[PDB]
Formats: sequence, C-alpha cells, structure tokens
Amino acid sequence: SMSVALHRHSNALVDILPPDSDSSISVMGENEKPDVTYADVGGLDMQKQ
Amino acid sequence: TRCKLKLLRMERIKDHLLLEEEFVSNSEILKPFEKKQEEEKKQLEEIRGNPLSIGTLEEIIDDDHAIVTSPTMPDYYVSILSFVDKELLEPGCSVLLHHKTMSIVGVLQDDADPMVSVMKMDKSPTESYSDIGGLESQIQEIKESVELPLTHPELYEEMGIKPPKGVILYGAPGTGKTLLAKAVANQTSATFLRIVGSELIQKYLGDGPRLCRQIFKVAGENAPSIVFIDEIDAIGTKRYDSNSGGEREIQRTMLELLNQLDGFDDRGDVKVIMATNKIETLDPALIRPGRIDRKILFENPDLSTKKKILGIHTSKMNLSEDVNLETLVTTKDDLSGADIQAMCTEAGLLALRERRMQVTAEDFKQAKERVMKNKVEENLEGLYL
Amino acid sequence: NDKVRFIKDELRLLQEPGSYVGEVIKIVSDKKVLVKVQPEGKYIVDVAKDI
Amino acid sequence: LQSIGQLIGEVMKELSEEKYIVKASSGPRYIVGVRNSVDRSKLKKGVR
Ligand SMILES: Nc1ncnc2c1ncn2[C@@H]1O[C@H](COP(=O)(O)OP(=O)(O)OP(=O)(O)O)[C@@H](O)[C@H]1O
Ligand SMILES: [Mg+2]
Repeated sequence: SMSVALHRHSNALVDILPPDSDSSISVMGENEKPDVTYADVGGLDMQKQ
Repeated sequence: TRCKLKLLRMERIKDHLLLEEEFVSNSEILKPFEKKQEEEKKQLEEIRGNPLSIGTLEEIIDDDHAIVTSPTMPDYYVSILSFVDKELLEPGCSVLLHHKTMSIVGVLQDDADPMVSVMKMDKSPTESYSDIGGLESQIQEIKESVELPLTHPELYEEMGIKPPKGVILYGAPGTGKTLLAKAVANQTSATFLRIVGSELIQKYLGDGPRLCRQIFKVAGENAPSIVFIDEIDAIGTKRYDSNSGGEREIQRTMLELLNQLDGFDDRGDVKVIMATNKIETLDPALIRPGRIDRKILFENPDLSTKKKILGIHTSKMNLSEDVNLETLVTTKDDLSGADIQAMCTEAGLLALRERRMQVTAEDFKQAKERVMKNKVEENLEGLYL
Repeated sequence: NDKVRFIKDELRLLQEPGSYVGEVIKIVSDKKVLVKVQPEGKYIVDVAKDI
Repeated sequence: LQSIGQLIGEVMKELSEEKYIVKASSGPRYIVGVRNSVDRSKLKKGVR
C-alpha cells in the first residue's frame, strides 16, 4: 500500500508513483545550512564531534 | 434403544415428506404463469428498475406524496407510487426509491436495518432465575417492578396507585447487572429485546434518533415486552474532541429516549431496563423519580453471598478435590463475584503451569495473592496503630 | 501479433468505465441482493450471469 | 464570459519539471502539466 496515479477520465491505474509522494514536505526552505560551517563554529568543537 | 426408535419414526416421516412436497411444488407453481400473476409481476418490474436506492420515509403529505430522506446528503420531495400506498406505508419505514427519478417504487426491506437485527430477539433469555443465584434481595426489587405488573396489572389497580415504570440498575461493577437483566425476563414469560446504547451513537445527522425510535415501535408489536437498553451510561455525557466536537449528537439521542419513556403511552407494558454505572455517568438532566420508579442499588456481596457465587464457579471447575470452599471464604474479605470468577481461572492457569492435574487449596492462595496484590493498604494500621 | 493485440486490449479496459465494491448484507425476494457499497450508500441490485 | 474562471491549488510537491502534485481546493490532489507560458523557475513547492 502506497500512493499511485489514476487517470482523470479513465479512472484506472495507468501509472505508478513513489510512496515518497503525498507525504510531508522535507525542509520547506532549501535542505542545507546557510554559509555557516565548522569554521564559523565557535563552540563546542568536541561535542560537535 | 426403543426411545431412539420411536423418535426416529416420527422425525423421518415429517422431514422426508415435506422435502418431496416442497420439491414438487416449485415446479407446480412455475408451469402456470398465465392470467393474473404474469401481469402483476410484469408491471412491478416496469415501474421499478435497477438499481434501487434505499430511502427512508419521513412523512406523508395527504395528496399522494411524501417527504423522503436519502443516504445521499440532499433530501427530496417524491411521489408515492406502485403497489405500496400511504395506507400500506407508515412513517419511519425504509423504502425503495428508483435511482434516476426518485419516487417510491416499492419496499422489500420493510424497516430492516443492521441495528434492527441486533435489537431483535423475541426468544426467551438465556439465563433463567439463579443461574443467576443469590443478590436475591436485589432480584427482590427488580421482580417487584418488572415482573409483577406484566403478570397481573390488577394488583396496582386494587392498591390504588399508578403502576411502576422502568428500573435503573445502578451501583457496583461486577455484581452482574448485565447478566441479571436476563434472569428476570425469563421468569415473567415475556419478549426480551436487547440493544447496546453505544450503537445509537452515530456521526451521521438525524440518524441517532431514528435508531432510538425503531426500539419502541418493535416493543409495542411484541408486547408484553421488557426492553433492555444496555449501558445508557455509554450515551453518557462524553465528548470526542471539543475542537472538532462530536458532543452534539449525544444530547439529541439522550433526549429522544427521555421522551418515549412516558410518552409511548402510560403503560408498564413497555418496560425498560436501564443499566448504568452510576447516575452521575448519565446526562444529569433527568425525568422525575416515579417515571423510572425504584432505582436498584448494587453493592458488594457480603460473606454469605460470595459463598453462593463461589460455589457456582467451582462446580464447573474440574479436578478440584483438594479445595474446600469455606477456607477460601475465611482468608478473603468482601469482594465482587467478578474477582471470584478471575481467581478460579487463575488457579487453573497455575495448575496447568506446573503440569499437575489436581488443583490444590494451596494453589488457590497463590491466586488470592495475585488478585489482591495492588489493593494493599497500610494506612489501615496508619489510623489503627 | 500477440504483443500488439495485448497493448490494445489493456487500453480497451481503461476506456470502459470504473467499478466499485460492496459487501452483501442480505438477499431479497426479486433475485436481487441488498449490498452496502462500502464508500457510499446502499444499493439493491441484480445478480450476475455467473452468480 | 469567454475568458472563464480558473481553479486554485498549491504545489503540494514537485514531481518533475514538467509534472506537479497540486492539491485542489475543490477536492482531489492532481498531477498537472506545465504550460509554455508559466516558467518552471517560478514553480516550486508550497507556492500558491
Ligand atoms: N448472580 C450471579 N451468579 C453467578 N455468577 C454471577 C452472578 N452475578 C455475577 N456473576 C458473575 O460475574 C460476572 C460479572 O457480572 P456482569 O458482567 O453482569 O457485571 P456489571 O455489574 O454489569 O458491570 P459494568 O459496570 O462493567 O457494567 C458475570 O459474568 C458472572 O460470571
Ligand atoms: Mg455491564
């Protein structure tokens, strides 16, 4: 059981979708961190390890 | 041997005879279809078609029309048609509507629903009196109210007061009120409807009340009757969510029931049994004290009572020859028949564990230990010492 | 010939209309059955030629 | 009268450059196409 495509006017299974589809968006921004790196850190070097 | 032979004689001739007579008759019917029959069946098909949508008849308007409510969200103003008339119909009955163009084309359901199936039972109850044995005094409040006016309503007329009307089984869990309701209704000799009030709760609108209404209609046909609405506590006053609700329909259902208590004519012939955990598990809005009559208060079995209950259980239990009933009663203090039922079963489990056929007295102590376990009280000697 | 024929026969099934899905609650006396169509309401409907 | 209304959804998820999962206001989720006229640089997830 997973999401799948059906035709609009034939109402049948013509095509398949990944299950990834029709589920929560994954990072609503772009995925990665802005220019902030291990250089910018400044912590907490050990615990970051 | 001969007692077999005689029954054998009767039962073979009646069954066998009947089979041959049915077998021939299916042919004898179908060969002639000339004249009246062919005409009748043909018209009925034409007026109808395929598929036929279930409907419900809300009311009749006196001009050969009716107001109907479909399972689809719309409701509709339809014509009354076919062999089924408004004289042959009655409101609240499920009716066949033709799909394309809504008109009553017939009926085949005749007010048959999946709620109607569960409520129905016109047979005698399973338990007879003192299966249900004992809470004798409790039976000696339910019988007074429930058995007696059905049997002779005369008594009350000579007494000079209104008959009793309903009973409220309330108080302790585990006293078997859900079983007790059965016991009495056998003794009287009457029809026994049983419905669980949880199935009168619906997330569909106007459906809640339709289901309550079906009960009293049925009850009146098969009168005298005792109707058991099991768990009126389960309509209760509860709420599913308060941010998308669910707590509207609860009220409308509760209300439809308070009205037909008295309002289904002043009769003790339309008895009700309302089982409830306590009264404060119900909607607090209530009908007056005499309309429901006596409220029946279940409380814990005393020392004598739980000998009776215990005794019933252990007769059924096999291979307990090393158990003596009294000694079980000595160690234990007052408790429900519910927990006696569990102790006896936990004692089979222990003896099955060990792989030994016998069930000891010693065994039973281990079972007492398990049941009592988390009832411990040390503030008993907190006050006393 | 086998291959071209099949690709066209599956297309023919798509073009012809949908189906639904019920469960038989009871049998009624015109040789129809009371079905509850699971995602919608009830429909009383005629048997097949295989049923 | 000859221009006609239009339907609103929101891009629920990007399926492809030329295929989008939109969730219609009317009701059902759809896979739609991309017109020549709308550029895919404008399209992205979560935009109306
Ligand atoms: N009078 C009796 N004689 C024999 N067994 C009994 C008797 N009363 C109760 N019992 C036993 O105890 C069980 C529990 O009773 P029952 O299921 O009727 O409870 P209840 O009081 O309606 O509780 P709730 O508040 O959960 O509705 C019965 O199934 C039966 O095995
Ligand atoms: Mg109960």
